[PDB]
Amino acid sequence: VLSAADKGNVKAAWGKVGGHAAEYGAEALERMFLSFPTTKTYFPHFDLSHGSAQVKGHGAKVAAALTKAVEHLDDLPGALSELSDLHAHKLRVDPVNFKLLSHSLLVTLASHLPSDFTPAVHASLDKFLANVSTVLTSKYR
Amino acid sequence: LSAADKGNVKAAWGKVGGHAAEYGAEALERMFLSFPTTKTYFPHFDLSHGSAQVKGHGAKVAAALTKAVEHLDDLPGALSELSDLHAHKLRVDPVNFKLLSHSLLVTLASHLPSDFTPAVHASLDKFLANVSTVLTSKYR
Amino acid sequence: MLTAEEKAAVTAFWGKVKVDEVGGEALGRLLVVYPWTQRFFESFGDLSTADAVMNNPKVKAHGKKVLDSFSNGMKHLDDLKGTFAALSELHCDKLHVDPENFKLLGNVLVVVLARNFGKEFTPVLQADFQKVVAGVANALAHRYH
Amino acid sequence: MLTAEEKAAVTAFWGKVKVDEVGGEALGRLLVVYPWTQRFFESFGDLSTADAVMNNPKVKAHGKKVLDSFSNGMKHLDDLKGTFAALSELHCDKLHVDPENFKLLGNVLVVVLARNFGKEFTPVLQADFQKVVAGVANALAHRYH
Ligand SMILES: *[C@H]1CC(=O)N(CCCCC(=O)NCCOCCOCCO[C@H]2O[C@H](CO)[C@@H](O[C@H]3O[C@H](CO)[C@H](O)[C@@H](O)[C@@H]3O)[C@H](O)[C@@H]2O)C1=O
Ligand code: HEM
Ligand code: HEM
Ligand code: HEM
Ligand code: HEM
Ligand SMILES: [O]
Ligand SMILES: [O]
Ligand SMILES: [O]
Ligand SMILES: [O]
Repeated sequence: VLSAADKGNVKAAWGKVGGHAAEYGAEALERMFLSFPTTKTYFPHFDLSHGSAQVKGHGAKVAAALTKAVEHLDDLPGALSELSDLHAHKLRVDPVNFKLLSHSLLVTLASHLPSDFTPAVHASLDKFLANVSTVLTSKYR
Repeated sequence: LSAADKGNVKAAWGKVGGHAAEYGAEALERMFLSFPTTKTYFPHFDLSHGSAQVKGHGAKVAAALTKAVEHLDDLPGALSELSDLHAHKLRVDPVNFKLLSHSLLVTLASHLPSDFTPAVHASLDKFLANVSTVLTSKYR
Repeated sequence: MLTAEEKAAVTAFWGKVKVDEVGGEALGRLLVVYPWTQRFFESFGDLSTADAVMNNPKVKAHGKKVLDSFSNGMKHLDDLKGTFAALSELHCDKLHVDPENFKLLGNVLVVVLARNFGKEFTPVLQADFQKVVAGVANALAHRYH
Repeated sequence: MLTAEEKAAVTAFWGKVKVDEVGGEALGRLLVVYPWTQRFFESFGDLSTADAVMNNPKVKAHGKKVLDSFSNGMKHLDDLKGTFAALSELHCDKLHVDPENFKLLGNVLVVVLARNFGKEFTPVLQADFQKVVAGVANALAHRYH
């Protein structure tokens, strides 16, 4: 559960990400597949060769989903109900992968925003993603 | 937490009833015996076999849990004062919470075997996890 | 690992355990309580409701096998690394089972023991089995360690 | 752990790393992002806010001591278990630190390294480091598993 301070930090951080959401979304997965090879097994149908057009088209989806979550921080379950339908009941994704993606995402945001990625924000986004992760792993319908 | 989860946890804790005090005392003794590193959070306590302290303390936990079961929709609000302690003051490692979660689920299994169905097992685990997350969060 | 006194009583209690009945319940409850583990058993048929899971013939038939590997490892408590060496290599290269999930099953097995034995599964008798299921847990993750 | 090609770029990059600046930042964030870690440093002073944790002098001075032992492990890459047997024993037998927390610090290090180097720290170069931290963490958790 987030503080008002946690929610301010998150909202500000994504206000600095801006249009580069798709760029970091795509970079996050690129990093995930390379850093942790096991996460490729959920994507046997994907093109995973360095600089894939599919990964870049898909990375934009993830970042478009996280940007909705920011708009509705007081209702993460209601906003992300359809994504729990997929990641939890359908794909049945192991929650440990969610830690790996969030880590790969947090690294991405750190490299591009070293001026805005302060320890105070670091904690807040870590909590934020672990709350999105909890929603997508839980069967609540 | 689903609608069946909320119902299961209520029904389970209702079957617990007035026994909760003893179960809170067992859930403790079972933790301090199984995972001896947790005994470091209670240095001032007398952790002997069947303590007056431990038994009296287990009563506080179960009572506060009962409050959590009655406040399933707003756990952050109800457990706001417990978070102040466990998160801000005590600075407890989250793995200990999972260890109490597992210890308590043993106590409820042995004592209530007819009621501890796989459906209810999954619900109580999902409830304690969500309570643990509240208590290890600094939302002030 | 266990000592002499811890070992002798852990063996005594295990004798009273019914291999067939405990295995199916544990694997079932693993799939019910932790439902992300169901992806690994897609071939097993139907997994929609908890009742379909707890009565699935393939699930129950396989739970018996895992408990037989557990009974075997109980006889070789002096060396669990070598006993679970084979299955360890299986869960990595062929299955990609995360080492964290072994902790959950070890814990489920313990809860399953406690339900079926109530008070007879004493708090001390539990703690000794917590060393076993954790001792096994490390042996299946020795490729990741 | 690493291959011969994966040893070269991991070491060449490591020489560019400032062991004081990064050390005091990685440990700083460990106590902010993961607040329950503050419990191990009660003697260290004021760790109330994100400002205090980052500007604590004992924090920063102890921060380098970690990265120096990390820098020590960069040379003895094959025998990490042997190099960290002294520090693996100390952290559990005395300091009772949970082996899961080790994984977090190797994680925080990468994030700080990416923050300090930006594009110079590439997806491929990160991948090699993710194994390094996952080897050092596992070497420090050796007394458990
Ligand atoms: C686990 C961790 C560890 O350190 N070890 C020791 C051995 C090191 C592991 C290693 O060598 N890894 C390199 C990458 O893996 C290649 C493995 O060797 C190739 C042979 O095994 C592969 O064959 C099968 C069958 O052809 C492949 O499976 C296919 O189908 C499944 C269907 O679910 C998968 O989705 C796909 O990966 C694949 O299309 C699979 O690639 C096997 O690895 C450890 O053992
Ligand atoms: C931060 C948490 C995550 C978010 C916000 C997220 C978001 C999304 C989105 C928006 C889609 C597109 C669905 C569609 O329209 O097809 C998707 C698909 C998918 N995701 Fe995730 N995801 C997350 C975590 C994960 C993780 C960790 C994995 C495992 C590596 C995963 C596995 C998949 C798979 C297998 C698909 C289906 C691919 C397809 O479209 O064919 N997700 N996710
Ligand atoms: C979700 C499960 C938990 C609940 C419901 C809970 C609740 C409580 C309650 C009601 C008290 C008594 C407060 C008072 O002094 O009036 C307490 C105290 C305390 N708890 Fe917890 N707690 C939980 C988890 C944990 C865990 C896992 C630990 C670690 C072993 C822990 C460590 C402590 C400590 C050190 C005290 C202070 C004891 C004293 O000074 O009297 N808590 N908790
Ligand atoms: C306590 C730790 C565990 C032990 C001792 C164990 C043991 C076994 C055994 C004895 C087999 C049968 C070997 C064979 O004949 O191929 C097996 C297979 C298998 N295990 Fe595990 N297991 C454990 C945990 C897990 C976990 C946590 C998962 C993931 C949810 C898992 C997934 C599988 C799968 C998918 C198979 C092959 C299924 C098949 O082909 O029928 N195991 N394991
Ligand atoms: C990447 C994994 C880690 C490494 C490489 C590491 C390394 C070190 C080093 C080099 C020291 C100094 C010991 C000496 O001077 O002889 C130390 C001390 C210590 N570590 Fe760790 N550590 C790690 C993880 C952790 C974590 C996550 C914690 C929990 C916050 C922890 C708890 C402690 C404590 C309480 C001390 C003693 C502080 C003092 O009195 O100076 N360790 N560690
Ligand atoms: O994803
Ligand atoms: O407690
Ligand atoms: O299994
Ligand atoms: O540390």
